[PDB]
Amino acid sequence: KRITTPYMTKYERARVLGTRALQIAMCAPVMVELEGETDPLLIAMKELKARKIPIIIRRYLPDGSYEDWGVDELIITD
Amino acid sequence: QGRFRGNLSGKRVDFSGRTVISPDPNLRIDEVAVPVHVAKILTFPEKVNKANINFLRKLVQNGPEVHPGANFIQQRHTQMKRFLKYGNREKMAQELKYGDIVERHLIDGDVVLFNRQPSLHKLSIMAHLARVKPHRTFRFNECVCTPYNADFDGDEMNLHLPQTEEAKAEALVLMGTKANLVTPRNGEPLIAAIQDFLT
Amino acid sequence: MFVLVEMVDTVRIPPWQFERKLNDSIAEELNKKLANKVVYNVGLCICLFDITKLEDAYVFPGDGASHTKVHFRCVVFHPFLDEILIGKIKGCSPEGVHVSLGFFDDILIPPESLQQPAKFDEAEQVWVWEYETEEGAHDLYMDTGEEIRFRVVDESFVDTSPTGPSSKEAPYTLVGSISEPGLGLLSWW
Amino acid sequence: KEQFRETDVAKKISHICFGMKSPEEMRQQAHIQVVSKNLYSQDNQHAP
Amino acid sequence: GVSECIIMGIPMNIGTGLFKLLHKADRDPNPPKRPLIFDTNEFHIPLVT
Amino acid sequence: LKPPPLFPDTDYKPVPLKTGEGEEYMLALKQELRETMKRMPYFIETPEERQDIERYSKRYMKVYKEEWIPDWRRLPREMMPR
Amino acid sequence: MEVKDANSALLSNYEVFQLLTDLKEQRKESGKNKHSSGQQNLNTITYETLKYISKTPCRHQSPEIVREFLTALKSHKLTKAEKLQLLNHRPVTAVEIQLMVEESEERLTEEQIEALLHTVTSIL
Amino acid sequence: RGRCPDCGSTELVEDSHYSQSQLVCSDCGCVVTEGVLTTTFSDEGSTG
Amino acid sequence: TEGRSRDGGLRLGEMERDCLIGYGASMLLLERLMISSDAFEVDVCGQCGLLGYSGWCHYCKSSCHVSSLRIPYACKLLFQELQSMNIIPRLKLSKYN
Ligand SMILES: [Mg+2]
Ligand SMILES: [Zn+2]
Ligand SMILES: [Zn+2]
Repeated sequence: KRITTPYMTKYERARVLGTRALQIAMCAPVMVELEGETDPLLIAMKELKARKIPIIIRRYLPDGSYEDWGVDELIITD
Repeated sequence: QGRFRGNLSGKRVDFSGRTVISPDPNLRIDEVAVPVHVAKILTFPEKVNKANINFLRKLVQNGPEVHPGANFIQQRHTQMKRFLKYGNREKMAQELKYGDIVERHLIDGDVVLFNRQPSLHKLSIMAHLARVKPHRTFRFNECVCTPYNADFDGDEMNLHLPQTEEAKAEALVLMGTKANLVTPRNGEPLIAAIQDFLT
Repeated sequence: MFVLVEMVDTVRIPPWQFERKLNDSIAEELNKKLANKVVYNVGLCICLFDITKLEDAYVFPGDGASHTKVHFRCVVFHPFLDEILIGKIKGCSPEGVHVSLGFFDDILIPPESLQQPAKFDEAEQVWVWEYETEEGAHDLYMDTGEEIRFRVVDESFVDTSPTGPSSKEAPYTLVGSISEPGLGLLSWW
Repeated sequence: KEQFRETDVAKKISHICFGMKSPEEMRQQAHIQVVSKNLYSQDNQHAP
Repeated sequence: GVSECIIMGIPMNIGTGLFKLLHKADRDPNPPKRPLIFDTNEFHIPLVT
Repeated sequence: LKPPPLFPDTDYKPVPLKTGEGEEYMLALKQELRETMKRMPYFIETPEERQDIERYSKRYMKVYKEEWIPDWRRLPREMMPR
Repeated sequence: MEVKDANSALLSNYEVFQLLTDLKEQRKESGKNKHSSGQQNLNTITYETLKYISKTPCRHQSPEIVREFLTALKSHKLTKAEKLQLLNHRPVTAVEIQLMVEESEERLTEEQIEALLHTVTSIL
Repeated sequence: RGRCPDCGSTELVEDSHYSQSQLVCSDCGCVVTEGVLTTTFSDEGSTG
Repeated sequence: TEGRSRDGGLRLGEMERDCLIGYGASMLLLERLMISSDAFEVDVCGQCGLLGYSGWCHYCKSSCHVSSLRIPYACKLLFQELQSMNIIPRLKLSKYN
């Protein structure tokens, strides 16, 4: 059974927002509706608050094992 | 000056500037106001897509003269770098395809770093939110002055502007002023009120 | 001639295509990449037979496209020794008769593979054969092709790779045989 | 007809391996020898 | 070492470089095989001694 | 200016061979033996592998071989030829 | 890319023809996207193979035909090569089988040959 | 380069807004749509 | 280049490469130091482990072993620099996964 913390760390927030912003900048599918938005990163933060992002982080332990957690499934906070 | 300590760890950089600083209390504690004559020079290589298309048409109509304007275009279907001094620009607003590149100026609300030279500790470099104003010197709120230890005696400040989304995001989330109020040494708070507020 | 082969590979899908199931997109792309090519050791591929493994879809810093590793299975054209074949005549030369299946064309049949009683022509390009007492000492074939029968007896792979700093052969060829007793003119046999 | 070509392979450095070269290895690496003490033509063109 | 990474120009280990991202992609692993009929051991068990 | 040739000339030239009969016989016996003893099962070439498809020709022109017979009382335990 | 096995399996002409038939089933069932000439290349190769394979005798065979043939001709001392190539030929005379059967007279006899010929001619 | 994106440019000249090096071209009142960064010397230290 | 007299932009000494690590950002550091500044691409041959050019290894006299990498130009300079002193940094290449 998963052992790592159930919260998302600063670094995970940063990288997931970054990569989803890169994706959204291109024509990748989008799920949250947008109020005239124009910047990728704002779309990214909107979705993250909506927990709509299609990503799974695969945390690595030092010995090669790993866990997976759903971004929609971690504990999130401002 | 040798190889390593020269151009391996000390590599120089472009998309940057330098200028004098002066106070401006009437802004928030998370914005730095760049001068207009610098916002025409640092440019962001945006990528046009379904959502943002029409805005960038508005920019490309302008040319390099009006502040919100652009300087170069690069195209998906051919990777040439047209220069907006030339040509009937409005047509090139129509010719855009998703995946093309347009190099826009700085626009109000763009993540931009900021720095003071004699780095001593983590906080000597931060990530503000940009704004444009007609004078010729970097202006920001004075509460942030203790971290930098800057004093408006005639100092110089550098400035950078990243070029890839993931880098932009890391600059905002980690290096934002609002996430770095306490110093990481002992938990003391540094960003606070100053002379003439304390009175 | 048609033979199955087992493959593995890694492939990416640009980030403007996640709107569709990955199995389908990997099918298209993997097809497009192999499409109508020779493999150095096994010859001309036709198409995939089926996929069997779709490893997880990684994403990499600076690239929006996901990256995935695959196990899959493909069909390739490899005739094996002495095997009996049917092919259109592709042409003629003193070095041998030319043969093709329309979709594939790299077959030759030299005079040693030709039937015995005659092994040269009237010096005209078309091969004209002879028999001992019957037959008109002239029977021949035509380039646009009759589907003749032949036995594969030799092959060759040749490296068409480039050499030296950057900036007539074909990689894969076969040899057939028609001289066997009971074999020869298709109008006759 | 065409033989399949690997267009590219995404690659990454694994290790550096420091070591010496022999006189014969040095020959094999070189493109040309240089056997002259002078560098330019004596003419006006200053050609190498 | 991270210093090496600065020398070599590739992302470091610590920080946001420490973990990986997998796409939440519409994917079926080990999808049903395409059958074949020509070959089975029942047909092709060798006849040699 | 112009680097010399790869092979500079030589004033001397190698002494010619001396003729000798029993030595020439030996010369002949050398080229005979080097081709002869390669048959001895101490010599090894690659084992047979990678046949196309079972064709009863392989039954008729089959290759014959039987495992070697070293001295089982002189080498360490694992010496069994298999 | 790597090849785990370049000699994974042989196949009967119907197997590839069956694949070709189901492949032409979806022929241009997608939209008029016209992505690249690779579309044209695969169309050319597949259509030309199908069209030529249409000229082969093994057209219109059936899976149960194949399997029942295999079971029927199991006892005739044949090799995999003989079995598969014969299924790929459907012969009509004893001349060509001697071409196909190595050491024919040392192994078989004309009555077995006739039984095989009748069975293959009728079944396929 | 040489051309503008497609048509009849063949010449190259320098121009630049701000501390840069871009290759003016003169079939389009353009910069060969390319530019290249000049490389130069100094901060160290007629024939023999 | 150097500075304002000759159009040199800015310098980012070691003491800011330290703060970037302090925060722990990685893509920012990578960008700022090799993408934006002086990114360049080079070619190597896996078989011998030496550098080449234009898709060809002059050492091995072969084509099937060369490949192209990204690299900070300063480090390519350094690899061409050591060899003069007969210290040869041979390379072993690997899959990117
Ligand atoms: Mg001061
Ligand atoms: Zn023109
Ligand atoms: Zn090499």
